[PDB]
Amino acid sequence: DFPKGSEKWWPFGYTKICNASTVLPALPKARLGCSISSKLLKLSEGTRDI
Repeated sequence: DFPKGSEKWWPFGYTKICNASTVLPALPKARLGCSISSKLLKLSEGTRDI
């Protein structure tokens, strides 16, 4: 929640914490990646090397 005194936010986020007048909590960084799916991964026991 915004503290009582003011409700203000940046329409496209922000990258620095200390700005012209105040200090904001950091935003989490973007989650990027991918995944692979195939039948060779059906492995139930023993030593497995992929």
